[PDB]
Amino acid sequence: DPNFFKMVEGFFDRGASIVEDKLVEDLRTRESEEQKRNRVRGILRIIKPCNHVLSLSFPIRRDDGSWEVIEGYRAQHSHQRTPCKGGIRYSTDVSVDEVKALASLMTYKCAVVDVPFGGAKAGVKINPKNYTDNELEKITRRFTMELAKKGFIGPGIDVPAPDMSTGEREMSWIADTYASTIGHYDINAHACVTGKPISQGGIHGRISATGRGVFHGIENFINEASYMSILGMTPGFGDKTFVVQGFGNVGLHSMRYLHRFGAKCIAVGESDGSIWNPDGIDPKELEDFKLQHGSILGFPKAKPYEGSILEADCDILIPAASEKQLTKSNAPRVKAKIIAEGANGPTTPEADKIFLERNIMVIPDLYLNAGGVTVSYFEWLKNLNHVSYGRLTFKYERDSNYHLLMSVQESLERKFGKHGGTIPIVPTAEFQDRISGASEKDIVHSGLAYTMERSARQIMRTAMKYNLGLDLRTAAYVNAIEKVFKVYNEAGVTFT
Amino acid sequence: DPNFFKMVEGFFDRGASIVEDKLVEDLRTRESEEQKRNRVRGILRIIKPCNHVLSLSFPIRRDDGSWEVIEGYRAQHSHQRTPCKGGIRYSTDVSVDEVKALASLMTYKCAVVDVPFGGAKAGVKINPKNYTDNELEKITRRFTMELAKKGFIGPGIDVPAPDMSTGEREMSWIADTYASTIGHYDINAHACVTGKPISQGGIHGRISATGRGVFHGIENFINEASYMSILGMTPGFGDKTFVVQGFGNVGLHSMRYLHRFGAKCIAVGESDGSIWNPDGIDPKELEDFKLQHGSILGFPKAKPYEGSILEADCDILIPAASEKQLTKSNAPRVKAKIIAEGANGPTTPEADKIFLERNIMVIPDLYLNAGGVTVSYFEWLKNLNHVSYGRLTFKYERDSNYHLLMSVQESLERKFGKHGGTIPIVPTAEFQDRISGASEKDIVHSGLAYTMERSARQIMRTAMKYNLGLDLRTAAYVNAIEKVFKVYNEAGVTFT
Amino acid sequence: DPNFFKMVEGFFDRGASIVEDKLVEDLRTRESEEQKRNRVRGILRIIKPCNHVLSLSFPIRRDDGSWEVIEGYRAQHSHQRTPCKGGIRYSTDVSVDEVKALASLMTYKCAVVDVPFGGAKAGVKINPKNYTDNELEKITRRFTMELAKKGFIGPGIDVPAPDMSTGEREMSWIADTYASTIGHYDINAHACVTGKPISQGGIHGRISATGRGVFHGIENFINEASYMSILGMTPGFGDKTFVVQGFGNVGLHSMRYLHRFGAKCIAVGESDGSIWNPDGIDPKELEDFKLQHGSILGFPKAKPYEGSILEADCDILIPAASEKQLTKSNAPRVKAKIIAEGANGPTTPEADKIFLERNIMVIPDLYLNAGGVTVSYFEWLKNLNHVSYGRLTFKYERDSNYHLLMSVQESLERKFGKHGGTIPIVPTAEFQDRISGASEKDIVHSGLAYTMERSARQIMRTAMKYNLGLDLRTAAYVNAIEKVFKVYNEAGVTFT
Ligand SMILES: Nc1ncnc2c1ncn2[C@@H]1O[C@H](COP(=O)(O)OP(=O)(O)O)[C@@H](O)[C@H]1O
Ligand SMILES: Nc1ncnc2c1ncn2[C@@H]1O[C@H](COP(=O)(O)OP(=O)(O)O)[C@@H](O)[C@H]1O
Ligand SMILES: Nc1ncnc2c1ncn2[C@@H]1O[C@H](COP(=O)(O)OP(=O)(O)O)[C@@H](O)[C@H]1O
Repeated sequence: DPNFFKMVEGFFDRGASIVEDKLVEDLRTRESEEQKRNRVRGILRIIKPCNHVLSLSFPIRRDDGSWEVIEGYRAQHSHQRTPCKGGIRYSTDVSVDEVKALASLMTYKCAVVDVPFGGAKAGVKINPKNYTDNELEKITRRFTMELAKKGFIGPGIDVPAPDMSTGEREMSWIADTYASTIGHYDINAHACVTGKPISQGGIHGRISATGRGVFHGIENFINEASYMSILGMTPGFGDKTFVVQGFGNVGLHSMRYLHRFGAKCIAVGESDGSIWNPDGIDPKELEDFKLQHGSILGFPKAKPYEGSILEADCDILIPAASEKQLTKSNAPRVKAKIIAEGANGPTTPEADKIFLERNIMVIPDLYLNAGGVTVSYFEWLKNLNHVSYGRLTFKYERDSNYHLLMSVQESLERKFGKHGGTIPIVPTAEFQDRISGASEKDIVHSGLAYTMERSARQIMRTAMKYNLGLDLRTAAYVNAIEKVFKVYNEAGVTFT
Repeated sequence: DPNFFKMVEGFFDRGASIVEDKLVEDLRTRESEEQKRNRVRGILRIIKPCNHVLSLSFPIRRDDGSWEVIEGYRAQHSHQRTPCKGGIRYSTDVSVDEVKALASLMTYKCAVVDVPFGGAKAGVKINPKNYTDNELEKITRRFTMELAKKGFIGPGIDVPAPDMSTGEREMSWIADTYASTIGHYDINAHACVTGKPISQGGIHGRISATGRGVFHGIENFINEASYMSILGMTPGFGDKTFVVQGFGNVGLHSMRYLHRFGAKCIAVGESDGSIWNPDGIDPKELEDFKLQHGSILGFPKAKPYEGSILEADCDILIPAASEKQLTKSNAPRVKAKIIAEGANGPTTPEADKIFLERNIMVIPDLYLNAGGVTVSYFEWLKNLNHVSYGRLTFKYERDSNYHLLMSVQESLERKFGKHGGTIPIVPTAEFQDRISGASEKDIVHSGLAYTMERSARQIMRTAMKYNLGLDLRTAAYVNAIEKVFKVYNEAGVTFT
Repeated sequence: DPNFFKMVEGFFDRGASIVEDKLVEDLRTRESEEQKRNRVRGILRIIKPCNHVLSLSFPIRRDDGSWEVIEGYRAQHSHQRTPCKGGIRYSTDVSVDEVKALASLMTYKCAVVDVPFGGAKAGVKINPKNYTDNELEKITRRFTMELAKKGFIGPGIDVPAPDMSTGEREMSWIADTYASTIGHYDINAHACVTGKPISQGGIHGRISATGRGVFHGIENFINEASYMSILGMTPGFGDKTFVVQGFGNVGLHSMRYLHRFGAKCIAVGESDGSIWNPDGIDPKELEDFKLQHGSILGFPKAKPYEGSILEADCDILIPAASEKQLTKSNAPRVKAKIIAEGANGPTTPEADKIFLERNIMVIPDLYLNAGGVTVSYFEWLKNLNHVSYGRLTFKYERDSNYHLLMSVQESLERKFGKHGGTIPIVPTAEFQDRISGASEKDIVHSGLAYTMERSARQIMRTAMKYNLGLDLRTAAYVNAIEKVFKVYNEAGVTFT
């Protein structure tokens, strides 16, 4: 199994090529100049590599009193879009080649979901389990400082974020260190980082954001007849049955929402075992179980499978966990017709081939798990707007709505001598519940959905237009390289 | 035959251990807290490693019209002293690790000649021969820009400089780019980088700098009985005889000054051959002959020697060129008693150990080729002062001098009738030729000398203290670790 | 005894009036407009009170893990002159009114010595002796932050300093915290505060400063026939004798320097007891004595003398010490002809009247103890300059000197047929010692003594203009009001 970097690289060179051709001819051959426009495919040669990587070595005083000098790095892939966005990862297993990779992935991912950020990612060679809360904070702060002092943390230059090794606490600090130091005078200092506590300016609905993203990623394709007939789906007996590998945030939620709308979870499988039950498995039962005690292992109304649900017979297989989990090997032996990448790179470029041979719809990481990002965009904005979404409008709207009903009602009662005979002025229970409890989350969620939909379509289209099949991935990376390109091209280089 | 980095790192660790002890006891034992002060040695763990290193990719459109991304990096070793100082190198061999290493050397080298800058170094993976004057420029400039936007160029942050691969022409572009871009509003924009054209704000006497440095460097030890006895030197008959390896800038000047003061140059080898002549060689002659034609090859009044001049018989051997020229191999076969490192790292750690074992004094890169830097500091200051050293005082002092003389003359004529009898009022020829041709260069040269001398003693003292002998190099690394440490200590780290 | 506030306020109001008149008629009645110029004495109404005063309550987390708020202030008296200057006091008994008063003094004191800074002062209601080194640091840093966020610390705004209750360790932190936060980009961030360690950018000669000041103050006057006659001094038998309350910093150096030049110390006190001996006491010997063990008490070659030495028959009494030590009480009983205020407000107002009636020449704190301040202003520049005074000239000068001698020589020789018969070329032993050991302190000391002089002369003149006598104080306060007024006057207010 190749390393994340070789993979992305590949992916990019793949979609690069594909593009090239088209990218010149029916996209800009009305003003052709010595067809030395083919030569402008240098742009893509620029777009490939990370423009800036900062590596650091900064001390901290451990509680005990002894000094230690921590290493870390943050890589900014592309600044085609001014604020670079990307998380920070605290783990002994970080490498400047990894962060370069993952930064690479972000730049493209964003483009996919039309989030105006450049890819970037950081990593600190540290194991959080070996440091005290106190120590951690010391580290993150001093990381924020150097990061800022050289241009790799600013609300206009590079807005970091958490990764499954870091949390809101850290972000919060990052935000606060910045705001009370370098960014003392920036009226948007709290925009420097996203994924922060609501108290510290976070945005409601961050949690469920990646999860819901998955959901809408699958949904949008499931509901297309054209793809759901090259598979033989969108049923009328079994409806839909899925499987999730990885009961960590994303998974959970993905199970929660996928189940809240028909589908029936039939397997779940963490980094400690599995579960199985071709009758179904409730989200709010398994959740609670996972919470009350240790793992999901030994859960009633379910029988313990051995290994990794990846093969379990179902319609929708969702890999919401570790890297490379679907390889050349097991690739053929997967009974699912739909693979939803609820995690970065959970399928190899060997596995792709395969799933492609045997009509398998692989819904990209590069798209499916970009729900978090999409909301992180919003968080940013929120910060810039200095107001919770809706704070001014929810009441106005609510009124506008009762008027618009009340008008119906009046006008209809004018076609019958009465003054209260008809009653349109009543919203549908669900509507009343919506308006009653209108909150930021809602707007977000919506904004989320709308992005995911409009992006799916984009993907589709840019798949049909290059006649790729179920090669949703390369369709995507292509779609992205086009975008990123367009920007670079409509300007220049040092003659931008 | 190690590598520049293992070397320096070794040199540090060496001097770091030699100091630890006496860095606690006798330097701060009359305040002692739990003797957990020996745990403060973590200041040295902090020093060791470059704190920041930026690595970038950046395009340029060659003159044919094709695009090409270029790769480079700048590493700032320390920030103990605010404006990091260090050169830029343009060569296809540059490696992060090399830069990191050189940077490392600059911090220490600066401490050695009390120059307030922190070690830095840059390198662009390019081969200037393959680019046109117009492309090179393009390249520098964009380099500057990115280097600026991320805090690696700035009159108060990092101040680059040339290297054997780069020249005042580039430095002048760096400057202007900077001035006219990010530094448009800085009243000291031109201080962003030294080693630039007089026209652009250079400092008279930049050229001869490094060379003169090397000359004094030697001189100051060659005039100290003590050392010159260990060797059996400061002779009556032969006086002194020396050879230089590398007729580049530094090697040329060295030979020029060393000669002007007695010393006979017997051999001089370049990259393309050598020259020999136990009668002597004249600098001007062998200078004009290296200018009128190509190389120094086929020079009259001098037979051609085969190979290096490193083994020629002579008193003073001076390596003014490539890296690791003196290794464990040829070490034992050198006839010279004094090796003056007129370049960085031209002697391996193994070679040192030999040289010591056979009583050979090796005047450390760290110190000897620190002339350049020394004069760069001045340049910097020259720019801050916004005036050419002496512009205001020259004439005033000249006057003050004739008024001195004039008084002696009146006061000596009032011990003898007359009113013009005795004439002291006349300056010695020399004097008159130094007053009449006063210039910035003279102030820079003197300031240079003073710093070499003062340092020299410093070294000498720190060698005798730690009973070293002719290990002038580890004295000096010690002397530097001990300066860099003080600063750090006299503040702290996060609580600095 | 009144409070420092109501005293200064008084001293101002006294000079203020004494100026008003003359500060119209012979200093501007050429242009005269309506004679409503008398109404422009509102400038002094402005000059009297402190423009701004920041109070603040910050927290720190005491080693033991608790949480406590600290209170502190910083009052900027005037800004007539850009960078406010003034120290930081750490003590439970600091009151806004006190700093305010003290700030007020600085702004005139500076004027006196021609030091371009406005008067400021800060206090922190804290007793060091109750905090650990660590805790102190936390406190002095937070302070620096909050002080910088609101414009009360800044190299061009307000440059703090140390005060009896603080040291260079703290000033070093204050500097560092600024330079690493808010002032990250200021290429003069270490000019934010003075008094700091050499290793942190301090100036050489800061600890002999206030002492050498005192000296020069007294020396300047003692060598002025005029005064020295109204007294009856500048003797031929008993040359000069002196006493010095207080043996602290300033007293000690005072004694040292005055001694070194002929005077004979004939009594030294201290907050324990006193000494005595009409044959003379050596500075070195007492100094060491003080050091070796506890306090000056029980010093050989001298007999204890109950009380204070303020009465002890001398020639020159020096009050280096505590406040209000010479009151209406003892004031007539004082054998001394000249009182040199080594500290702030030693004498009362009452006492002044008396010493005036009985022809005493009190040299005002406002001037006498301004030597510290003066240097200080150099330390500031030092930072702002980025080079140790003399670093480029020492050698150049050395040389020029020798050339000077050498010409005198040669010239003289050419009035006698021999090439080495006359030997001027040899400095005086002193001269050679000054040339050999040149250093920054020399330039600093010089500069101090030229400020002292020039300002003594100014005070005199200003006292013979307003026919004041041996009222040196007011004469000073006046000299200062004048200065500070002229700045204001030659601009305006809102239309300044
Ligand atoms: N990461 C990206 N890289 C390049 N282009 C992008 C990226 N994200 C968004 N874009 C482009 O920005 C353009 C202008 O924004 P617009 O379409 O008006 O708003 P929205 O991006 O929210 O749909 C869009 O045409 C979109 O294709
Ligand atoms: N690179 C350095 N690291 C640590 N200390 C240094 C360094 N360079 C100079 N110093 C120290 O800075 C101190 C303060 O400067 P000073 O001695 O007044 O001027 P100069 O350094 O030109 O002699 C000196 O005592 C010197 O030892
Ligand atoms: N604090 C002050 N307030 C008002 N005037 C001042 C102050 N300090 C200095 N001055 C004035 O500034 C003027 C201009 O400076 P100058 O005399 O050339 O240099 P220097 O002040 O070092 O003697 C002087 O005439 C001096 O009287």
